[PDB]
Amino acid sequence: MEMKAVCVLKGQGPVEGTIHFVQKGSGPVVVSGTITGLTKGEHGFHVHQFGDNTQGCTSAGPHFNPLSKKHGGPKDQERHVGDLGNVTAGKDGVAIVSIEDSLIALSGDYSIIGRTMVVHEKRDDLGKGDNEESTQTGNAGSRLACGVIGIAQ
Amino acid sequence: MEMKAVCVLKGQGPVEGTIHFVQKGSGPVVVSGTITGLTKGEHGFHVHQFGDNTQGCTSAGPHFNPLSKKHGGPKDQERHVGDLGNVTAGKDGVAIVSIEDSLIALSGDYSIIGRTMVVHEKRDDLGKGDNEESTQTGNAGSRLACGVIGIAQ
Amino acid sequence: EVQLQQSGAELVRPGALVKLSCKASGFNIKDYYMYWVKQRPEQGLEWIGWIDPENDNTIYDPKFQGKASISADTSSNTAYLQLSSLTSEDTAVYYCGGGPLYAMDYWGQGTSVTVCSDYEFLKSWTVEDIQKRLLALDPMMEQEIEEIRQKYQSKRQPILDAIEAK
Amino acid sequence: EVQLQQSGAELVRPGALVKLSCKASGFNIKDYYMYWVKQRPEQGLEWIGWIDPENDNTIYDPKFQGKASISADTSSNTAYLQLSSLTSEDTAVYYCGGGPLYAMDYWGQGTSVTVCSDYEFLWTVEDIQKRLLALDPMMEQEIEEIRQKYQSKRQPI
Amino acid sequence: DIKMTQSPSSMYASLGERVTITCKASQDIKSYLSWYQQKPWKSPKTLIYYATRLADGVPSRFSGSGSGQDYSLTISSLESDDTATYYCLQHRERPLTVGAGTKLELKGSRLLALDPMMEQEIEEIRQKYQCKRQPILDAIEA
Amino acid sequence: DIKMTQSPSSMYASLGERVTITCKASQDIKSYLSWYQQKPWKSPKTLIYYATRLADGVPSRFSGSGSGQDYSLTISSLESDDTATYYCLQHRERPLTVGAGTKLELKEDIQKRLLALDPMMEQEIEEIRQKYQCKRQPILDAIEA
Ligand SMILES: [Cu+2]
Ligand SMILES: [Cu+2]
Ligand SMILES: [Zn+2]
Ligand SMILES: [Zn+2]
Repeated sequence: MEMKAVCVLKGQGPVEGTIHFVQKGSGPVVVSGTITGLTKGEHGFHVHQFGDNTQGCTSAGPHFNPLSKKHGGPKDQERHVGDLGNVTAGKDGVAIVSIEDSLIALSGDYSIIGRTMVVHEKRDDLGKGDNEESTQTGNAGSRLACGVIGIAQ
Repeated sequence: MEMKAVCVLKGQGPVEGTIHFVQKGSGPVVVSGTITGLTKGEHGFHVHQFGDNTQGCTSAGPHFNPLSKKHGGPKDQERHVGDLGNVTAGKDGVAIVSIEDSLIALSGDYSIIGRTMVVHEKRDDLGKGDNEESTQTGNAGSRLACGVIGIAQ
Repeated sequence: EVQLQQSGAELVRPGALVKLSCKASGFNIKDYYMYWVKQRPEQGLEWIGWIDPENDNTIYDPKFQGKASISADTSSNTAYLQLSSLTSEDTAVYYCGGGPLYAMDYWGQGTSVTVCSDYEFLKSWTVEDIQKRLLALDPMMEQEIEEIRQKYQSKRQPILDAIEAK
Repeated sequence: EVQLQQSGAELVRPGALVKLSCKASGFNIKDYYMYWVKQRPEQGLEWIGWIDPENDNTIYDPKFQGKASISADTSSNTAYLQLSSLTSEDTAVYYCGGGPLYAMDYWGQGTSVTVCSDYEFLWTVEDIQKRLLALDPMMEQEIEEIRQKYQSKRQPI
Repeated sequence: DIKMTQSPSSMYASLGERVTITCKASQDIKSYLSWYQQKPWKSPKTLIYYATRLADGVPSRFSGSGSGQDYSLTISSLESDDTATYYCLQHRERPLTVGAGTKLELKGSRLLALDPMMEQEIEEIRQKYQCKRQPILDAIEA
Repeated sequence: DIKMTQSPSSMYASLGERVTITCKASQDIKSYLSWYQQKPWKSPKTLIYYATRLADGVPSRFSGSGSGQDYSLTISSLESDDTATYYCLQHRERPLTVGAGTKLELKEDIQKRLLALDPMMEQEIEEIRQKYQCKRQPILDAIEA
């Protein structure tokens, strides 16, 4: 029944955090956890394609997108598979992650196992921007921390 | 077609290294790369079960072993799936990794994607020891560095 | 347009209690933390503590836990610092600031506190003697002030010459 | 139980060349690096350089590259350090050691090198040779001070 | 308790020059580090937070970098306005602690700003002498 | 060039006491760091390598720790034998560089103490001999003129 995964965020800067993934049957993937050292506000949160950490977070590559769609928010139909929108940090610099999603998975063709979670400098505009960039990255800006997604207990 | 993976070793001590995995068709897995900051001699090198990095290398758990066998060398029949034997460091403290293996894989039930590579303090005795421990860990000793195995471009 | 208005200068007897204030305009203090910072004369900044006005939770440096007490009134949008058992060690400039946990977005202009310790010496003298000691002070103080005036007159002098040049 | 035997004390004129040696017994120097380390009097260690005897490749500290020259003979299992254009700066104890790149497993007992000016005084030949003879009693006297010093240290023990 | 240590303790530099203060923590503070600037007789001002992020309304000539235990503030092209004392603060662990400051003054080649400075210095002297009167006047009223 | 910096520069301590020298690098040396001990009138000896690994035949009271830029050697229970100068060396980058040393002093057995004296005395005499050899040197040059 139950697949579990885990992800430890790391970067050059002050950002840290552990993300947990649970998925029962082929129900939704429940993402949870905590991210620290953020500035107050919204921060783009996406599964990128590669779990390649050889060159920091740059080597993770673009948003995980097997259906060759354009970038969007989590509720859009036109979205990347990885596009999980925004996490929200308070005045304490902390974000509590709580996300449920159906397009991502912990097995099969849409598995995120062995790929990278990335939290971003700015807010993800959900693809509703005034430029080319918005339908690629959502103008979330630079990558503060990332981690490969591993199999958990 | 051709599956690729990568692993960045990290620890509190001096050990560092990048490991590369390639697998064409359902041929063997070619492991390659370089590990630095080792003492001269042989060092146990195993795929552990979980890519859980929350508590350093301890949270990786035991050797990846789905068939509930006992520990052995890479050429044994009675071995864990993760058991890749020993890497060898010179007087420069460096090991060049070069390994071909058929029991591990980058897909299917014997996939290592999303699990942890670990390099050890001592030599792996390949299960030929005079104690309990040998048929579990091969008396390889403590874990100097580890990393989750991610999908590479 | 954000501003932090701090209370005015204080001058108190040893052992006195004193209560400094910080009136914020331009932001709701509930959305921030209100910090207090001490700076002794010719020295660096020491952080005293902060309050989260949203729940009145306060963290302090243990060095000051007992002497210092931080509080906020969310209605008047004002933060407070209360120093008790004051000694000469406490003569300093106290700055209030507001910000997230990771930065100070806004700083006050600062409140000087000065704390005065000889009376036992003087108590059994004659009235003639206390009043001679008192009169000695005026020439001394006027002399020290005149040093400062001429110091600043010499600093003006070049600038004023440059103004008549242009 | 390994040993590094170093050459004996040297005492030379300014500008002299000197060549120190380090004979290893108990390990094959091919399996290691042979390091050299200088220690001036009343001071700390300076690392001079090392050689990989397996290929005669040498790293040096730039401070010494040119004055110092490191070599090994893998057959006689011996390492060498050669100091040229010697000055007072060079008066020091030179230690040889062997180890991987990350440790010194073995250290030598060390070789002292000492580098030594008078013309205005050069008088008659009778006078120079009286000054020369005066030195022997003076030195023997100074040695006897040291002997009695150490005799008083033995006495309690 | 984390000891943050700055250097140099003071320094001089000419206009246009490039300046680099450092701050060194006695343990890893994971870039939880803020830089404050304090001009003479003015309140501190926030330059940089989280090691490298500029605050609002800060000239871009100011930049910050570093990680682990070692950090630095860099003014790229020094204007005359920038003469001040600079302070580093860590908020990784409590209590929050601060460097002792680097004082920065000009080398080589704005009149009313002297008046507040002078009045401030005089007021120090007045309150100094008022605290000396205080005991004597208490003794008189007995 | 990496500057390795030790403190204290010297220190004094009673038997049984617990001692901690430190060594601080001007940049991250990823635990490529060795501790050497040098007793009076003796050749250096390797205590610790790769920051925390004891060498062979080193008493276990010796321990090493640290990472990044900051490291420390700790003697848990100080015996009298341990009076020495201690040195840290980094080999992360070339050239290899060394602390200036921390000198550490106190505030079958009779015959080991007795044998220690002979090398010490012979060393002091040899200083005197070479001292007087350097005094002869000029005079002998003047005689051949
Ligand atoms: Cu992203
Ligand atoms: Cu293992
Ligand atoms: Zn996307
Ligand atoms: Zn095994």
